[PDB]
Amino acid sequence: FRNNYDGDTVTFSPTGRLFQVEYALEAIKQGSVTVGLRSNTHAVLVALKRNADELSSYQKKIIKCDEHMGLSLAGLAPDARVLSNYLRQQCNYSSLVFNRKLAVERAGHLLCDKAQKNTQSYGGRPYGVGLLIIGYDKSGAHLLEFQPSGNVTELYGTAIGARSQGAKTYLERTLDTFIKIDGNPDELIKAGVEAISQSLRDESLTVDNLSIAIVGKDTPFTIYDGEAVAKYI
Amino acid sequence: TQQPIVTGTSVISMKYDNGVIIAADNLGSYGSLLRFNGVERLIPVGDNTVVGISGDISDMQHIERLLKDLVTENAYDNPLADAEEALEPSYIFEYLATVMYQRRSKMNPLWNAIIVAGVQSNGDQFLRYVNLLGVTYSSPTLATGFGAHMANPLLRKVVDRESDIPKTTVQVAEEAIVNAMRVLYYRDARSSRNFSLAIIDKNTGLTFKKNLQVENMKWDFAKDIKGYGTQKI
Repeated sequence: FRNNYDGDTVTFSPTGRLFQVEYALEAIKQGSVTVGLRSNTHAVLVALKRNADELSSYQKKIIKCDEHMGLSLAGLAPDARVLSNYLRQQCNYSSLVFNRKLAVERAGHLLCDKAQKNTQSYGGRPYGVGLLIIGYDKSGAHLLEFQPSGNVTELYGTAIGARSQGAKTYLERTLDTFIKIDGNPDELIKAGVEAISQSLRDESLTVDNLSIAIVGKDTPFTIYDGEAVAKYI
Repeated sequence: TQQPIVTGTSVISMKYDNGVIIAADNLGSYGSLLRFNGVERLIPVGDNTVVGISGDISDMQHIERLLKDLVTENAYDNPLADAEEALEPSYIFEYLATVMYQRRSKMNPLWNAIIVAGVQSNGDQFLRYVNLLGVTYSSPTLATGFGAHMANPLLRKVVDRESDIPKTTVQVAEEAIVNAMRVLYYRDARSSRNFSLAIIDKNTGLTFKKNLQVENMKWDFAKDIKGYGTQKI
């Protein structure tokens, strides 16, 4: 079975599956955990940075795409660089040509289509990374989840990566609570750190290990790392 | 590089306390031949923007098609198309300005002078100009072609500087505009008596008046004038 239909992205299995896409999705699951959640005034990204050795650094997982948009990655880093770079350009085009900040919903559609092209053609490969996009546009705070399959969804909160399921159930529970953390960023972040720690097991989020990013009403997308996150551990 | 064939003359405009007014006659000249008379040179985009165009008519029609497409395209996958994500006058202008400059940069201009008038979502008035060279500028009053020489001097007597805007009413403004159109009909040999005028008010919305006519013209003193110097009868 499978082995005969997972050679490339241009082949359907007898049941209508695309194994190369599914294998790419597997790279995400193997990726470190990251969480996203938003209220009505802000959107926050909390990510667990993973390190190779105790002599290495903890690879960044948050990329700023524009003053009002940014994302967190889980999986192949290079593929995140590519996708975020495309996103940086789309945001840029919107401003330069229309003097308009790109709507998070549109950014999601653009990403979906860019990924879709690498799943119907020969020679290419699906992207092997998941992304969580947060942003504040003309319709408030937003959070999107991007999967290599090309599927992008808007949520109040979510998580991806290894053991992400923990944090996700927590948010699905804490929903009515954080969705109302309006006008108070520190609370939204704390609520995020709490959701993410619901996926810990190995260790505990340290200073050079935790990474947080926020954007909102009067807050340009900014990334906090190290000493800057100390007050949240 | 080209040369205009069928052309539209002046487009004049000004802003008042609650919005902006823009007018343009209905003539389509062919050199010194007043060839076409039912030409609308004011293009409404949505209900918060009107684009006034002068210069080559064939290019004007092209810009019209472009504007219709902008509306269609903005509606795609946009659940807030008629709300938070509808086309702003500033978006429509930046777009056209982009095109105008790219075309002059390829040495193939859209032979026009354009004035975009409208009211932003936050109520702010919008009045900016762009022409075949890609040049752009804003002023409490804007006019193209002949109107720049004869309409601006009259319109500026109403709003000489920014602080005159709040002190100017739709009645005063519309009156200034209508008078300017009469003056242009007197001295501009490429003007028509028939014209359209549109008002974009932050409260009353977009009012588009068609088939207006210059009225109350003074011609009687002509009977007294004879000869070109010494002739008496």
